[PDB]
Amino acid sequence: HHPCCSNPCQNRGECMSTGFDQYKCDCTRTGFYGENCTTPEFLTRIKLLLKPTPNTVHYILTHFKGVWNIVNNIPFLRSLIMKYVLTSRSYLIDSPPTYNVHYGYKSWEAFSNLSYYTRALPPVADDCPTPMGVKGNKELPDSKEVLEKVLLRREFIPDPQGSNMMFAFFAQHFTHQFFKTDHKRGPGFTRGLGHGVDLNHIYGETLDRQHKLRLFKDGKLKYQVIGGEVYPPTVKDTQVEMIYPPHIPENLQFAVGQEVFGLVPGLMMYATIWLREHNRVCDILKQEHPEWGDEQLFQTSRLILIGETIKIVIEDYVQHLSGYHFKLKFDPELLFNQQFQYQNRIASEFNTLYHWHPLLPDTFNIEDQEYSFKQFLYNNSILLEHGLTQFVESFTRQIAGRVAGGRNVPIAVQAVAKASIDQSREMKYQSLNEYRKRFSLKPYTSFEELTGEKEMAAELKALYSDIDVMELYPALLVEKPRPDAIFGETMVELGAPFTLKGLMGNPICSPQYWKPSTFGGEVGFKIINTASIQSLICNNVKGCPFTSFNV
Amino acid sequence: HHPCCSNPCQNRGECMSTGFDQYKCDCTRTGFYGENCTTPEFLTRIKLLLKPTPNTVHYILTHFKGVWNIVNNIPFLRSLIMKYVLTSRSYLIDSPPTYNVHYGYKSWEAFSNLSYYTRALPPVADDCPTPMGVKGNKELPDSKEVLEKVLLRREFIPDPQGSNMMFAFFAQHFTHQFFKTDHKRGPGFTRGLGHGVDLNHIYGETLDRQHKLRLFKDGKLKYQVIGGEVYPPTVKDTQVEMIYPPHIPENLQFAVGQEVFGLVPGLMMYATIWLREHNRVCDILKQEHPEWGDEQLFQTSRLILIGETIKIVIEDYVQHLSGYHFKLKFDPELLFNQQFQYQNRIASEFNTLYHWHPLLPDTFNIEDQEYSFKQFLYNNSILLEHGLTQFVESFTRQIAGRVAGGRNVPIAVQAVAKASIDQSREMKYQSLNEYRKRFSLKPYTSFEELTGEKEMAAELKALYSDIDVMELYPALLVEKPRPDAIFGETMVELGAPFTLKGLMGNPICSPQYWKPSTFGGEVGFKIINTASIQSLICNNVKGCPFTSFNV
Ligand code: COH
Ligand code: COH
Ligand SMILES: */O=C(/[C])[N][C]1[C](O[C]2[C]([C][O])O[C](*)[C]([N]C([C])=O)[C]2[O])O[C]([C][O])[C](O[C]2O[C]([C][O])[C]([O])[C]([O])[C]2[O])[C]1[O]
Ligand SMILES: *[C@@H]1O[C@H](CO)[C@@H](O[C@@H]2O[C@H](CO)[C@@H](O)[C@H](O)[C@H]2NC(C)=O)[C@H](O)[C@H]1NC(C)=O
Ligand SMILES: *[C@@H]1O[C@H](CO)[C@@H](O[C@@H]2O[C@H](CO)[C@@H](O)[C@H](O)[C@H]2NC(C)=O)[C@H](O)[C@H]1NC(C)=O
Ligand SMILES: CCCCCCCCO[C@@H]1O[C@H](CO)[C@@H](O)[C@H](O)[C@H]1O
Ligand SMILES: *[C@@H]1O[C@H](CO)[C@@H](O)[C@H](O)[C@H]1NC(C)=O
Ligand SMILES: *[C@@H]1O[C@H](CO)[C@@H](O)[C@H](O)[C@H]1NC(C)=O
Ligand SMILES: *[C@@H]1O[C@H](CO)[C@@H](O)[C@H](O)[C@H]1NC(C)=O
Ligand SMILES: C[C@H](COCCO)OCO
Ligand SMILES: C[C@H](COCCO)OCO
Repeated sequence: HHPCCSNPCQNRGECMSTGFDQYKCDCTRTGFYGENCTTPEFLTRIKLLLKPTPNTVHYILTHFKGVWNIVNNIPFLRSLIMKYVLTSRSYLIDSPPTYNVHYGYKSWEAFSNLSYYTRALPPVADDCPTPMGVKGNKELPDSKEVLEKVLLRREFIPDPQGSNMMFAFFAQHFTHQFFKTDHKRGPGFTRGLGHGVDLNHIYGETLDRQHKLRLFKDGKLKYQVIGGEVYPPTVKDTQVEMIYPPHIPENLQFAVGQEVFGLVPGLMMYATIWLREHNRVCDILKQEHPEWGDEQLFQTSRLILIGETIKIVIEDYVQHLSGYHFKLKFDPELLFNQQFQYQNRIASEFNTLYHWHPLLPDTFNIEDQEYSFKQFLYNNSILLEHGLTQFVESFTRQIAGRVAGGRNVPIAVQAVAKASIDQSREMKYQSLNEYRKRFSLKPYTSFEELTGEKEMAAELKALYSDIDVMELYPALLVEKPRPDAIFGETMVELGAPFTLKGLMGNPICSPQYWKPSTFGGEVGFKIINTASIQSLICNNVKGCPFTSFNV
Repeated sequence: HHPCCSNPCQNRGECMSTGFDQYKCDCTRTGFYGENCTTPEFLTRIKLLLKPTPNTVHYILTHFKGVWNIVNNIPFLRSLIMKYVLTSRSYLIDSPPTYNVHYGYKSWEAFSNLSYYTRALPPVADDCPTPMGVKGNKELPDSKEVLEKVLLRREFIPDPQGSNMMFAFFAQHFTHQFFKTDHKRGPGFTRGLGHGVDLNHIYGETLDRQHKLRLFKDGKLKYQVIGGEVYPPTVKDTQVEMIYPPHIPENLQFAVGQEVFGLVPGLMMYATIWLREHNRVCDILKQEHPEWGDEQLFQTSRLILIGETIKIVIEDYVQHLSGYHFKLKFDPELLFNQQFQYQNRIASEFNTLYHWHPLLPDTFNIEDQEYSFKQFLYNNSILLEHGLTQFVESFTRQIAGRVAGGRNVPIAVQAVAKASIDQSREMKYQSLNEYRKRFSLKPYTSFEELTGEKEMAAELKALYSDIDVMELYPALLVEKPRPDAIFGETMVELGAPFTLKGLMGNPICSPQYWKPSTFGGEVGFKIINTASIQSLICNNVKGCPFTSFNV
């Protein structure tokens, strides 16, 4: 078998076979040397001694509220700290990207072919004696058994951070522009060839689809008016393909950028909000530029919405998730004197870690109704019936489920959770502890350490035998959460670098794009730099209801 | 008409219309302010004071040969200066890219759509009152008159820098992997979606084509043996489509990565040399790695050949063109502590400036034969008749034509030269002086200043009337050359940033790729770092004839 099966190279050293039974570690620029890249250089020694752990930094960022209140109001300091946040997270991501599901070594194919998700760790080689390389049993435990024993919800566990359904559906809507797995090809393939925040879930992945969605007057997107309210146009009207069961009535077959967004009225809520926002920004730009044509209105509005999206994701969405007292800032200028690559390739593991199934409630509570999954799925009539204002008011008040801490996956989506496990295995993912090392975390030394409790840990112990072959995805959902938090350490330490890299990597953050003229002048630039989840709702939903990502 | 038609914003300020008759300039980070971005900040004043002209720096780099001999032998010093060369040129190229033929403003469409060449300057708006904006006559002069008066060769003018046919065919072969105009869409579109040095002209642009060219044993490319010599395989054998006239026999339809390389036996010469090189590197890698399969052998060989190509282009090809006594260095590590974007998008103007028609001789002289263009075109029998060794010996000794200085386009390709002019106009290129300003050069203030002589200048004056509406492409070919040089200032000052960006922007130059393990270990890595045009020929051409890019 492949001599690198055991993953012998540490500290980001790269493993290469040098014969049938021999390997060589390439320790270049790792800060370590020796056979397995485990002997630290002197400066590396010092650095390691001084480095606080991720849990320590998390403690600091979530305490001393008085101090952060001062820091937050000293722009120089706020900028200083945010600069540090951006730069330290980014170093963990290979950019230009490297591996993918078919290439455990760098290749022009893996670099150039955008149909692949990229990989933060190379796959376990096909001929390794065990699924995780050399450790563990010949087969991993039955995925249904892992699912039933430690993932399925017994009783709803609410998020102690107060995340609500506005949050849950924003997470789903936002991330499905770049997690678009191409199941015709396989789980390691994506249909999202822009690999980031291009808002294809609003505008369409292809030019053909975009043009069917556009009005070609005033830069705007097509729409329909039902009971005096603006909604996306129909499939019949646009000839845009959408996934809908055959029985859905014509006028409820809403057509939007992302073909799966008819699946859940919570997605169509945001689809409708962002469609209205696009047209609103068209109106503003036309006021500023009576001389502009439809094409420039459309394109400039799209760039503005991309900026608004990134703004909201950082200052509302990530802000909420982080639990930090420090106020995060979206400010491309902070990187202009830093080394940083304005590009991004979506990693398969980023997709996997974002399978936040436990967020989903047992029922969807709108106004005085409590809809089951069966009632809610593919049912845009609920959106029409209640209207956006009531959707916002209701989802803002409904709490979502805790993601870490175990046993909180709703049985309604059990097949999705099992598939997350099965697909990780098909894609030959390395173990939890290999991923922890890859992101500079200490490997767990026991199952009890992983979960922080005894019952689930004993079940995992009997299932997996060795903590070093525990899998990434189930581990994320059973991990001991941070104190009163929605996530554990692994989720945050992998998720944050992928996220900040996907946001800041966008060309609109680069110096030649980040200027008022890109956005039609100071008026457009201001729309981006003042964007918030509250103003998005206030501008586009009748009655300007209060909203936020916490109950 | 568009109020930015006059190109009012200077110093890279960005022009935006603000009503039908008004514009505003965005002076962000230009170092200037004021209505047209012409008022310098104080720092800017200081910089412009201590900034030597490109002609001054050229003088320094092409004199004091004894001093440069010292410098070239002090690795620290050589590195410092090469680092400066790389970084100063870099800043002139927008990366991530901005405009294209259809977008004179930034847009997601121009950013994301790889089928376009990008644009260093936006196109002149469709409704401008003159072709160059507002200056000049309502129509540009007849392109036939420009061609006949100042571009067509009377007597052959040899390159005083001594460039030979090995050089001219290397230029064509190398650049045609990323200048691949998609004529069914238009001159502003490319089929080269890799936008750089990906060696698609050897391996094919698509996976389907690559797989048809590959042997699938030992990592190798398919080949044929004729009279004991290795050549590319046939169209019949591979089912690879190639462009050939109907009268070419089956056995002479060589199939290579780039569909057009059957056009010219000098291109097939290099195609054969590089195919041999790939298979040679496969043999070396297999010796190092008896455990590797075909796929990894093939992929790793490709990365090595990409590295070899960049190495040769910098240290032999650009070295020769430059005329510098300073010894240029291919060393990705020079950029690792610098701000630099590892990506590239091919500019239309980079394609246009590379239409080095005047390089071509009146006849192609191999052994004791002198082939006409009609005899030479599409005639791979010439290659088989003389063999590669004789091709190399002959083309190494045949001098090429001077590109700048005027009246040196061979009549055989007059239609190609006229097309360069016409297609620049179709793509609505701004004027020579706009491009000069765009690349920090002083606008020419007369036709005489442009040409350095009186006769062609007075022709051009009669044709164009105003030096500020002189066109870029014909100006490159008539420009006053540097002393005894192949090119004038404009060609170099535009071509060098585009070139160094296209070379260093490659992912193999990034720190996660530039490691021996990427290239199968220290032996594979050393192939890149010791590559040269001479070694490429020595290893792959019977007899190891001497070669270089000068006669
Ligand atoms: C982030 C939060 C989130 C939420 C709230 C959510 C809510 C819901 C929901 C009802 C509200 C339903 C019925 C589903 C059901 C599904 N989800 Co999610 N999903 C979420 C994150 C994801 C991600 C990430 C993917 C994978 C994307 C890909 O590759 O297509 C996904 C994929 C799926 C798939 C495709 C299965 C596959 O193998 O790719 C189904 C089915 N789902 N999910
Ligand atoms: C750099 C030197 C160079 C040389 C030596 C050279 C040598 C020769 C040669 C005989 C040896 C012949 C018969 C031609 C003839 C042609 N050249 Co060149 N070409 C060169 C650089 C280019 C470039 C660059 C293009 C545009 C490429 C595109 O968009 O495909 C080009 C395009 C062409 C075209 C198509 C026109 C177009 O609009 O693309 C023809 C025909 N030609 N050339
Ligand atoms: O789509 C999949 C999973 N496989 C395709 C393959 O797809 C390529 C993927 C995976 O290799 O990588 C990225 C490539 N994208 C680009 C832009 O290069 C994809 O093309 O493409 C192969 C070749 O096109 C397909 O294999 C073909 O081979 C046979 C011909 O000998 C056919 O009979 C096959 O059915 C198929 O057409 C492969 O299916
Ligand atoms: C490099 O890593 C290998 C593991 O892949 C080390 O070999 C192991 O060493 C431990 C402790 O010394 C033993 O318990 C194992 O039995 C060894 N396994 C194998 C497969 O050899 C090796 O010692 C490391 N090299 C260095 C210099 O530390
Ligand atoms: C890149 O842009 C080109 C030019 O707009 C696109 O080509 C057009 O595609 C539409 C359908 O989407 C066709 O109807 C036109 O015939 C095409 N025009 C030309 C000039 O070729 C191309 O689709 C775009 N590429 C992507 C990936 O969107
Ligand atoms: C919705 C949960 C259905 C579980 C069906 C499979 C039961 C196997 O799971 C068992 O469930 C018990 C009850 O929570 C636990 O006490 C055990 O630790 C667990 O192993
Ligand atoms: C869809 O929602 C409506 C309420 O708008 C509800 O009455 C209906 O039963 C739902 N449909 C299904 C199939 O559950
Ligand atoms: C700016 O340039 C325009 C040319 O369009 C010129 O008319 C005007 O005087 C300039 N303004 C200043 C302040 O120099
Ligand atoms: C092709 O080249 C051969 C020499 O190899 C020459 O004899 C022949 O005439 C050429 N063909 C044409 C059409 O000129
Ligand atoms: C999962 C990740 C957590 O970030 C929180 C701290 O940055 O954010 C969402 O993408
Ligand atoms: C035209 C340009 C000149 O380069 C010389 C660098 O000093 O090179 C093209 O690759």
